[PDB]
Amino acid sequence: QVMTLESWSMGIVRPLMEVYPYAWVFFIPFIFVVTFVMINLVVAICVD
Amino acid sequence: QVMTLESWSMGIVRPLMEVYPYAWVFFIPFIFVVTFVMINLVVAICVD
Amino acid sequence: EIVLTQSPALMAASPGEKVTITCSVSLSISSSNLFWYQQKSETSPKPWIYGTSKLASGVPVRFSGSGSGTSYSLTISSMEAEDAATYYCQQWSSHSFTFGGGTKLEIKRADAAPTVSIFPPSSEQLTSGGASVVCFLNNFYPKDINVKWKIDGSERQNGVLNSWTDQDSKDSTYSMSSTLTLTKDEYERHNSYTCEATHKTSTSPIVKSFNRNEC
Amino acid sequence: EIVLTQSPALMAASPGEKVTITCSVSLSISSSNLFWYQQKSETSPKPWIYGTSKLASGVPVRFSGSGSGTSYSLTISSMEAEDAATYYCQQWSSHSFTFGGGTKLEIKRADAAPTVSIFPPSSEQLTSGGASVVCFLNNFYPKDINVKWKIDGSERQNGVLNSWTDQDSKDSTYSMSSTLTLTKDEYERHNSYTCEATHKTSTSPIVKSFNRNEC
Amino acid sequence: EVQLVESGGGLVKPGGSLKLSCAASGFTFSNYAMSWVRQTPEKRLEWVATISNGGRYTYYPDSVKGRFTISRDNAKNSLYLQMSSLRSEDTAMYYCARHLYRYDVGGALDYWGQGTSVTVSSAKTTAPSVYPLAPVCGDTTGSSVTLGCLVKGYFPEPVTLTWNSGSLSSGVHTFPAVLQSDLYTLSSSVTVTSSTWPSQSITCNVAHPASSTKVDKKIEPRGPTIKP
Amino acid sequence: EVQLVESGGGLVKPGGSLKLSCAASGFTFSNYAMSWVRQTPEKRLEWVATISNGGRYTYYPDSVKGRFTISRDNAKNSLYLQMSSLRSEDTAMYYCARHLYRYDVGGALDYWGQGTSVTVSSAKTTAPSVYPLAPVCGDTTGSSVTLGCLVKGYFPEPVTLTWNSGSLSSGVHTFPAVLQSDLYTLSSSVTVTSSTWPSQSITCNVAHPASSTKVDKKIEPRGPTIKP
Repeated sequence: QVMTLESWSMGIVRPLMEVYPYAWVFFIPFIFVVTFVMINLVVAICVD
Repeated sequence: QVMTLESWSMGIVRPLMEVYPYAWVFFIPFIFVVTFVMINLVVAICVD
Repeated sequence: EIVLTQSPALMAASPGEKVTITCSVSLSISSSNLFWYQQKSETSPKPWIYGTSKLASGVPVRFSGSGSGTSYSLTISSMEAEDAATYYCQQWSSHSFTFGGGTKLEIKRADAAPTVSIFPPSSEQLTSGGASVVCFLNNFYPKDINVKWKIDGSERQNGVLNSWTDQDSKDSTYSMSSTLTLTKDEYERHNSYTCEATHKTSTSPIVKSFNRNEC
Repeated sequence: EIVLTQSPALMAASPGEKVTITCSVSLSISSSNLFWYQQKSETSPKPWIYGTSKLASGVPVRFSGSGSGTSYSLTISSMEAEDAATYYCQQWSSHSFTFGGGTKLEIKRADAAPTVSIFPPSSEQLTSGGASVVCFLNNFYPKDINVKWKIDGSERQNGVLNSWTDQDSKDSTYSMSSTLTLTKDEYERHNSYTCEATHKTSTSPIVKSFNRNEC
Repeated sequence: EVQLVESGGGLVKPGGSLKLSCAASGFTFSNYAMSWVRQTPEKRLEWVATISNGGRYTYYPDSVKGRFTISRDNAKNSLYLQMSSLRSEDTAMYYCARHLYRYDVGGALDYWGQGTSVTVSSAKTTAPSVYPLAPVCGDTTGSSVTLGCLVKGYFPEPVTLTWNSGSLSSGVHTFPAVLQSDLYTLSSSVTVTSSTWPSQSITCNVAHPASSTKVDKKIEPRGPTIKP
Repeated sequence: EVQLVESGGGLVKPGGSLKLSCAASGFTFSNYAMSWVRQTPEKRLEWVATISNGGRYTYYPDSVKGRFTISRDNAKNSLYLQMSSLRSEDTAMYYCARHLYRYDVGGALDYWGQGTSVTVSSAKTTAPSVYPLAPVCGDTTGSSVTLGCLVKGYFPEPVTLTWNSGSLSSGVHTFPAVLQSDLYTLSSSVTVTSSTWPSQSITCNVAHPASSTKVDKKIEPRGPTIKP
């Protein structure tokens, strides 16, 4: 759910940040990592 | 609605998992089909 | 699991006195999960302090308590007369709730002698083959008092029913009832019945009794 | 704006009779915005039919009404005795609401003679320089009735206070009060005061009166 | 827990103002539109105002335009309506209504309130007078006996009439009042058994909160007017 | 409009079951977790169960594991708790509690209910006996006079004691009952002016709903025990 950028803020992370107030450090790098892979997975097909 | 990724988790699938426990098997490969064809469609225009 | 321990279990105070309670722990626990509760007379309790320093809504500014580590506290600066209730402290665990024991406070006022009135058994219990001599003691301070039963001088302690009262919000005194239950044949073998009140405010226990004059 | 018109304004029925009302329109209007409402005695009204055919919750299956175009209706198949109330029909416009006039139904039962009891003025109004002769008429069917006032045979129609009642759910009859208010000097210049009840159930109007016997 | 109650109202002189309210509880108030509907005492309904959810778009009939004022505050979860420079044909009943579909204006109306009476007139506030009633005589003195209570000369509407603090409620006929020459007149009757009266003492209880008048009168069983 | 009330409870023999409930109104019930907390009559609190919002993950203490049953239904907006094969140390008070933060389990608890008593014992359900009280005599017969009412021999808890259907409430001392040999005994006293009694007749009203016992007794002012 958090990969496809649907409701990761008002429904996943901001209720966690009422209890574990450093939770963003886990989810903000993740949104980087997989999305880098995703656009590279486009460009390969373009090369092919 | 489930194709263009908007509220497929908190509004469609997850209130189906309260009744049918194995509902994700129908909707998670669907995201892997249509989205694939979609970016392939984009690649077509680039080729041209 | 984790267990808590409190001190003191009982402690009293007056308006103008600054009080502080304790909630002792059995293992080192972070600050972000420890909560306070307050229970009045015959009320389901209410949340009081979230997260060991921050107050909740509907709380005046005279309430705080802090610290870290393995010892915590709650301090009332200018104590009112409505703070005579019972407290609780909570700690969350692996997957279990664990509250405390209970922390009761009392309001002090001036001393007084107990007001004593003894009642005879009614006529309908005499038809039932029984008897019940009740000796009321109402509106006295403090709670600690001792009574006796004298049947023609004989100190009887068998058949005594005692029950105290909650601390009143009107005057901060106490009340008590002592019951001497007899049978029909036992109530007619003797003449005098005497309940007394031994208290620290009078070194002579006053005598309120009844005879068998038209009885 | 658009205006509505109803027919009939008044109509009565019995249990076992099938009734149908009308809500006439002034211009051609689609079906998707037209609503019904029902108002009992001293109740704020309630929604009844959404979207000219579909029922709302809490509605038994004996209720329907349909059509299109410029004329609509509501038909009760097996009419109960609790359907004696007032209806309304609504239509939405450019930016205005427009309700109807009002559609009242009545429950019929058997005929009866009116029960008549006349009361004298009290003593305290006589001290105030006035007088008020009240002639009650309770529990009669139907609503239509006419009364008179006779003061030593003279038919007086000045100083008459009439007020009817809502249809009762207990017996479906009606009640009425007629008041003859006088002054202190006028109440002593004559002797007899007579209220009568003219009704279709008795061709002779019965006489319930009072004299100045100890008055 | 859907509820709608009201406040305000009373008596306003022609040339005054009045600022009502509407209390809303149970739903989510920031996702509907809300509207005031009035009920004339001559059995006819009429529309007053409406307002969308966000509070920026209002609508008004042309017959009262520029005179009424309607507003919303989201956090307070209640509705207002502000009046100024009233007239005489505003003597009617008011209500507070929620629309049916979400985010909408002008569809149907599913859940109303209960009502608040407002009367604008040129009379004066008075206090009632209570008179007990008792019959003159009776041939064969049958078991059916009737007593009455008269409330005449008060202003304004309403007044409350009970019997022994609301003990008895069967066999009673409460009558609608009639306004004659700026004074309201109300009458009531009750029919009991002739073995109950005068063996049981009853008292007509009248509560007039508009003038704070609490007069209680009991029935004297036909004292004759004689004096030696 | 946040409210939490309860139902169920009463008397269960050792070897029986009991199925409670919890009514929840005002918030959105499908976005919190909910938990039952018990209160012993010896002034000590204890935890019973909890359950997350979706209804799939439960937690239990080890001291009562495998015996209690807790569940949720979202549309009904109420909470259950099912018991079986009870013991004797379950004679206490129960409550129904909502957690603080959304979607969470096991934080704090902000809004409780009010309570429902459950007692498991091996006694028998009886009916109370009411005895009025009156003093013997008095030197100089001063203005302070006291009367009492005795309720002895009933089961189980609770019982209701009022005075003239709850007319007077000042100068009264309601006492907590004491259980002796499977019979509860309750006592009460009231102090009035010696000009009020016996000029005003009072009656001890006792309501025992566990045995449907409604006994009303008035005070006789010290009838002497003589017979010619």
